[PDB]
Amino acid sequence: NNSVYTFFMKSHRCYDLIPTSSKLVVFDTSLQVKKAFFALVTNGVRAAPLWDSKKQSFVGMLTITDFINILHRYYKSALVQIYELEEHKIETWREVYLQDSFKPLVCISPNASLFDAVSSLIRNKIHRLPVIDPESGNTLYILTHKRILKFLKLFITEFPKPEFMSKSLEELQIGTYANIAMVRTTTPVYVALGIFVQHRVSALPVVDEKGRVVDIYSKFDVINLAAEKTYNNLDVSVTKALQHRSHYFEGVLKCYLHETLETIINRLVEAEVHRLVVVDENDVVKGIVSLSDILQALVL
Amino acid sequence: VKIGHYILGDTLGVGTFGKVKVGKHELTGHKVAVKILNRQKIRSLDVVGKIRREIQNLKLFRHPHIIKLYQVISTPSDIFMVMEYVSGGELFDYICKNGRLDEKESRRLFQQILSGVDYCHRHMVVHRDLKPENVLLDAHMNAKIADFGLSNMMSDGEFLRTSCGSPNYAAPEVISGRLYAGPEVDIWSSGVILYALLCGTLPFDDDHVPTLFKKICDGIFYTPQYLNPSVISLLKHMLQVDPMKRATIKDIREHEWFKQDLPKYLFPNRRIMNEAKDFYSPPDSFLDDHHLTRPHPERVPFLVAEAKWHLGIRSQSRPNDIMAEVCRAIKQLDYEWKVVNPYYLRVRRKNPVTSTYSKMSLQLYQVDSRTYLLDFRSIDDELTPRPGSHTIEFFEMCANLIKILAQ
Amino acid sequence: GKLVIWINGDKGYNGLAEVGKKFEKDTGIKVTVEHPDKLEEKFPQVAATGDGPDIIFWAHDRFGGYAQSGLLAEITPAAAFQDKLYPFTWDAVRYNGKLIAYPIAVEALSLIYNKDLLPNPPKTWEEIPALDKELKAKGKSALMFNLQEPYFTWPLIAADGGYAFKYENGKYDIKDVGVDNAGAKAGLTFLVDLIKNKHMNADTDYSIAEAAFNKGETAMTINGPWAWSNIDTSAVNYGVTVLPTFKGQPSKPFVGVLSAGINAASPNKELAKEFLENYLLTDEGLEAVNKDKPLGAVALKSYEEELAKDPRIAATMENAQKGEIMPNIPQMSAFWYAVRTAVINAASGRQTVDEALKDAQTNAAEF
Amino acid sequence: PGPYGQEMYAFRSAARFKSPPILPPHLLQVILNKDTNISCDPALLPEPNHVMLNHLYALSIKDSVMVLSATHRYKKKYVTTLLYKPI
Ligand SMILES: Nc1ncnc2c1ncn2[C@@H]1O[C@H](COP(=O)(O)OP(=O)(O)OP(=O)(O)O)[C@@H](O)[C@H]1O
Ligand SMILES: Nc1ncnc2c1ncn2[C@@H]1O[C@H](COP(=O)(O)OP(=O)(O)O)[C@@H](O)[C@H]1O
Ligand SMILES: Nc1ncnc2c1ncn2[C@@H]1O[C@H](COP(=O)(O)O)[C@@H](O)[C@H]1O
Ligand SMILES: OC[C@H]1O[C@H](O[C@H]2[C@H](O)[C@@H](O)[C@@H](O)O[C@@H]2CO)[C@H](O)[C@@H](O)[C@@H]1O
Repeated sequence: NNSVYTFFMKSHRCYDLIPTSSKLVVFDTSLQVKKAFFALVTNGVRAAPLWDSKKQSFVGMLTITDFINILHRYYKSALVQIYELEEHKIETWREVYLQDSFKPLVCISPNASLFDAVSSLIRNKIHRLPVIDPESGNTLYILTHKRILKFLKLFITEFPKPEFMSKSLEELQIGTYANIAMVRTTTPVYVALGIFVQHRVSALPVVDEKGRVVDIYSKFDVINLAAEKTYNNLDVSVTKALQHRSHYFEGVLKCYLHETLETIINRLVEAEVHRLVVVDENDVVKGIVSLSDILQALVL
Repeated sequence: VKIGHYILGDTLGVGTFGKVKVGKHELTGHKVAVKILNRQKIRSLDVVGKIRREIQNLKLFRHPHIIKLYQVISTPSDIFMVMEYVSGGELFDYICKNGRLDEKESRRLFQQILSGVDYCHRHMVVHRDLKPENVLLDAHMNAKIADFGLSNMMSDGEFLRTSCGSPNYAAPEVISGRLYAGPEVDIWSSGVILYALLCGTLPFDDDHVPTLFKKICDGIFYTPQYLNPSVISLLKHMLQVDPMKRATIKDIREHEWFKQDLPKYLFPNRRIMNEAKDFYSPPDSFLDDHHLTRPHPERVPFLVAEAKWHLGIRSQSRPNDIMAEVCRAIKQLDYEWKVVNPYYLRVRRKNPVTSTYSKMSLQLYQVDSRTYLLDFRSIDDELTPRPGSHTIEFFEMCANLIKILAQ
Repeated sequence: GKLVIWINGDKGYNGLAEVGKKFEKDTGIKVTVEHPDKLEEKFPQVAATGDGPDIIFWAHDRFGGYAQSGLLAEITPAAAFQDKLYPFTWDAVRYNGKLIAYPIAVEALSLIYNKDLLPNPPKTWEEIPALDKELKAKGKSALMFNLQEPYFTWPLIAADGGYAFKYENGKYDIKDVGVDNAGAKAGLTFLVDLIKNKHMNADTDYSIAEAAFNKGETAMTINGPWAWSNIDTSAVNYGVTVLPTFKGQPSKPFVGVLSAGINAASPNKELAKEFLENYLLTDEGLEAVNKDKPLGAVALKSYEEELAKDPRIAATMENAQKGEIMPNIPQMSAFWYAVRTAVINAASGRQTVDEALKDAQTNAAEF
Repeated sequence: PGPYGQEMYAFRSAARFKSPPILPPHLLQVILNKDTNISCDPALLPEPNHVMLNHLYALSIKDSVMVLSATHRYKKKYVTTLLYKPI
């Protein structure tokens, strides 16, 4: 089990993980929110390290979870209240947001091992882990779960493949199987956002009257509101919001409990998604797996 | 002369700086080529660093088609560089002696050469002067590149001002005193060499020197029926007068003619990244016959729901006027400068929170007769691991400038 | 408008200035004097282009390669001046039938020995390692000279029967190479047996021997007429005697001549080179010898009768009679650098004695 | 090794009539305005040229904020850093 994976993640450093040429942005704390948000769709990136001009350090990170938080927390009506949050600032939301708890910015040197990176990932429950060189002080890349799992599966070869392939997904008991948070396809976005902010969930697979997953509602999908200027109205359902790509998506990416973990991770790196909803012949949703759970299993 | 075991033979040539001779080992009879740089003659000129930036470089280089510097021995009489000596002599005497060459030979040689000059480009050196008289041949009649006197060192984000070399083989851009990058002038001298290796005659030839520059700056050249159109294409695209439309080592690599009959011992964690990580150039043929594509999941709302990056600051005014305005505003900002050239500055600030210092360079350009451009270039820090961001301190210095310069 | 004169570091700038003051008062122009290190390489850099200084002070021999280049100026002798001033010195400065240099001083090396300690000076090279064997019981040393310059070291190498060049007649063979012979083998082998037996330190250069001699830490060094001005500041009572012989055959010190060679300038008069300089030589040369340093070997009999009263001058004479005048040909320059490289390679362990001699012969043949 | 006459005050203009340097066309080639592939990644970029790296590529100031970027080199890795900083 841990004979080959832990060794492979301790011997290789984070430097090799970084791609050759990439585009990265950073934000200032004096900037306003809505500006940076409208910018995040035009630039194609969803995350940015915050830089405060006065403190001369990296104060934090800006992801789409912050977008979701500010949208849910400050929302009264759907057409005449939207004034207040337009003029809001990044450092002002930073100051009011850390009234409840003080969570600083975490970073890892790219010379350190991959094991320490995925250790920071799990132990702080953060998907976006910057790498900052100690000498130059520059923020090279933002490490992600998806990259590390694609690099684990693609690199491995049949002669170093473990003996752990034989066990099936069911019997191994990996994932959250008890409390599956769901929403209906006629429920608005607002409640899904509530469920996002209150729980630790990364997406919701929407269900019909029977309980068959026809689509999914991701925390990344919400930026299309800020792209098509439809963030004003949150009363509409998630079917109205996902209608934009109804001509484009192929289908629901899903696996079973009787398949092998090999084929599951290969269809996961081949579809490049965050999860595979496990269903049955009925298509009722028993449990949801995550990338983070797979990484946690791999490290130990 | 003799240093260790070599008795000099016959004088080969006059060389760039000093003459070159042939050593001969006293017991086995090995033949080396010894470059004699006369001490007096190079100390007269200021070139004493230009030789250094050759000596530094040629100590590292090892390539089977590049002439390998063995050792450099310095003594108050003169400087000695020992290199491998080949029997076949210079290329222009085989061009002369054999006239025009067929495709198999010219091809093979051009591949060996191009592979050399790639190997050089990658290690951040560019040798300006390319001509058959600077490149030799061995007993196996391969391609050897000898003369490296007129070379230079490639620095990060630094163009080249010095234009030298043969009058026929000098690039169209360098003859008009223009700043230029190292790879394309080499590629263009490669392409005129390749032309010479096929027809026998120079592509741009004339006795009158001003007419020659005009003929170089013009893109027209003779295209015989001696060879297939693939090479004609490859030359037209390789010898383009526009450096933006001039091919690169890649662009030549994936060309049809070039691939044919190519032994692979020319081009050599890096390879793991190359294969699997990169998959994670647009093909023209695939686009025409395929209407189905698989978009990355991060992009999929953008091409369903569907920005011009300027070079820098442009203000149309007098050069001295704008530079005086800039030197007044950088002083108003209480920072400090030095000037090397009247249009060049090296400026630095001190960190307010730490005791460290950050630097950068300013060079004013001209986009055209009506408008100028003011460029902003960053630098490196040699030694200390500083707990601060170079890139951000640079951007903030540039911002604090541009704010006072606009408003 | 300003005359720059580069001078060697052993020379004194103040003495030259005192001689120049009389000319300076009449002219009204002041002369700057500097001493740049390694003046061997500093003159032919600017001489090939005509830059920088005006007058160079240096030995005559390395002008015979400057002249072969064509850099040096040309002068013509005068019948009424050449005969009266000097009987024979013209021979030494006559290149291709034309004078190229002004002979100033006949110079030769000599032994400068302590009188209070080691009261009797040696006269042979064969009792010097036995005098060091005797003096390494008291804590002193016999001979400690510069082993980096071959001007001092040659007369020990060439004393056993090793000759680079024969000048019995004008004819000579360029093909024949003669420094790997028996004499030079025994003399380099005997100096490597002097270094290996811990008699002589192989790290002393000109500076170390000059600081050890100006302070009186070494009893003997072969330097010349300079350091006597520094012995007068030292307590050591001293004498000047003939260089030691070897197997009966005396040592052969080379005969340098300090010369002043005009450097290139954009205007150059032809009359100034000969007519003006001849008048200067009579006054500039006579006064310099009288004021500071007695050279003792001058070609004017009037001030020779006064200088032949010093027995140190007759010791320099009795050296210079037993020696060999240096050929003025330029290849002797390419000989000088050969010999220096014989004496630093055998002493550093990079090369053996046989290898050093073979290397010197190859340098003569192949340069 | 170039001499410069006066620093505190401007004594006289340069003796040369014209000394402007003309922009080479290698800094006009911007990598951000290049449209990347749809299928690979919005984050990645094609490989830039070693010359144009250290120079600064400023986006036009639109709404009271500055928008600047630079491509910084590392050992075997290139990165493009964008900063949006308000005035
Ligand atoms: N199980 C699934 N079934 C159907 N569609 C899915 C599934 N998982 C993800 N998707 C679709 O894939 C898209 C991207 O999902 P994902 O969260 O993996 O992207 P991401 O958040 O950009 O990646 P990362 O988690 O690395 O940031 C979403 O728009 C979603 O519609
Ligand atoms: N490196 C970090 N250090 C501290 N907090 C972070 C970091 N990255 C993100 N956060 C915070 O954690 C929340 C969730 O971030 P993350 O899980 O990385 O992105 P996402 O939720 O979009 O996957 C964000 O609201 C952000 O404020
Ligand atoms: N939609 C979900 N329903 C239930 N649990 C989830 C869901 N999404 C994520 N989790 C859990 O949250 C943990 C980390 O979440 P994440 O990092 O966002 O993948 C995992 O261990 C999961 O069990
Ligand atoms: O040692 C080589 C050197 O010997 C002589 O140089 C003498 C010079 O003549 C003196 O004036 C004084 O400077 O001491 C020098 C030796 O250190 C030769 O004249 C010279 O050509 C030769 O290089």
